[PDB]
Amino acid sequence: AEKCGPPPPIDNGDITSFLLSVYAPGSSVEYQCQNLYQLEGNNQITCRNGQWSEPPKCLDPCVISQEIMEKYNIKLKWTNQQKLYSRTGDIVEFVCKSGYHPTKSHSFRAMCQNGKLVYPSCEE
Amino acid sequence: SRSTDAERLKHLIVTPSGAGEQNMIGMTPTVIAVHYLDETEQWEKFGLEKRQGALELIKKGYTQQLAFRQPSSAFAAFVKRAPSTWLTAYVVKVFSLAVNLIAIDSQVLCGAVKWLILEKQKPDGVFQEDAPVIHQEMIGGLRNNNEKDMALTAFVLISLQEAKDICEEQVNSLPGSITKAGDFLEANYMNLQRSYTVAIAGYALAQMGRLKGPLLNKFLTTAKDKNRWEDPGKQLYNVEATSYALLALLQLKDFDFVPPVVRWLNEQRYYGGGYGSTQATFMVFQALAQYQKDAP
Repeated sequence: AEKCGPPPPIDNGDITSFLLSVYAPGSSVEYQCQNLYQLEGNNQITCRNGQWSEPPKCLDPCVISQEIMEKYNIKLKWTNQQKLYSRTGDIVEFVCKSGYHPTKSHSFRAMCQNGKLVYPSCEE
Repeated sequence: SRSTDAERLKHLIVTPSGAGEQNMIGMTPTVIAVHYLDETEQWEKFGLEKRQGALELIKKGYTQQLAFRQPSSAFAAFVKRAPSTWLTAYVVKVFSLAVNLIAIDSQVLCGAVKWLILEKQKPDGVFQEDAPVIHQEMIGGLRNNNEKDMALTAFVLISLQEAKDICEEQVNSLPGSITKAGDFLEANYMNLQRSYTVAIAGYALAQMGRLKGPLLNKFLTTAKDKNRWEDPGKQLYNVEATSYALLALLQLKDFDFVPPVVRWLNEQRYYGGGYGSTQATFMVFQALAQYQKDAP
């Protein structure tokens, strides 16, 4: 019969309803992540005997900047834009900058996972 | 002191009507005129009985605008249209200023803020427009799409910071979003070339205490003759940019740089109103009211 306080916070996410300070037992709220972040786990949590169920996670996207590419002497293969947004699990293809050749490197076709992307590298 | 006489602003009390964009066009001058006349305490000589009337008009606008608040708490010209980032941010801006004049529902304001945060902010802090407004003349210097990321991010961030007092306790993701937008603006400020973007992003950064060092020097040395921020183009854009920059200087408390800027603004003798006058009318008089409020 115990009532719950405000639902828990999650990084890069928020509840979809007007926030309250007292929730009745059995009440539920739903979460939403920021643009390009992925919702992992049940997006709904429920109040039960003063405790909220575990809230979902906001899996990070990848911002592919021109700076890191210039550091590794790389560029986007297909499109010619200098900044890319990639959801987690998305696949990004690279090529060497003009006048550069691949070193010993991870694949130039690389997957973004939870804000982590292993970049390839070129030299010469 | 150097207050603009209320008579010259008579035409700014406007009955709002139309759809989601036109209604805001009608609401803007009345809200900002009541704001400026309250700050300058001109209602006694101008007519106290009129003020209540204006308030009704404002309320009218507010009520009508709620007919275009989509279930997502976002706004567009019509409920069948995709919601506009700019229009939602501008509704937040106007309503945050109007909270002192009429009753503004925090549910609506903070829902719009939360929609902006959760839907239209990019992973690097940029705010993006996916359905531009039809009335391209109501967005002022934003109509020039050059440096659109910085300019729109500054606009939306100013809206977020003006609603921070009402929505802080309701929107847990608001300070982090403000910080991300400020990080983007601060990282790309020095590469700016438009005086308009310099001014608006400088106001956004000064609200955060981030306009400092070389960024502050670039903001100050971008002004022409140390009294205006101008670019080749429509003069209304220059008026609006100089208003943003005057608000930035007021936030910086650089009262030694202000007098010539306010002098130039008063010499412009711009009394707002008319087609394509939304941003200029709102901003020049918000800035002048803030000047009358502060300033030694």
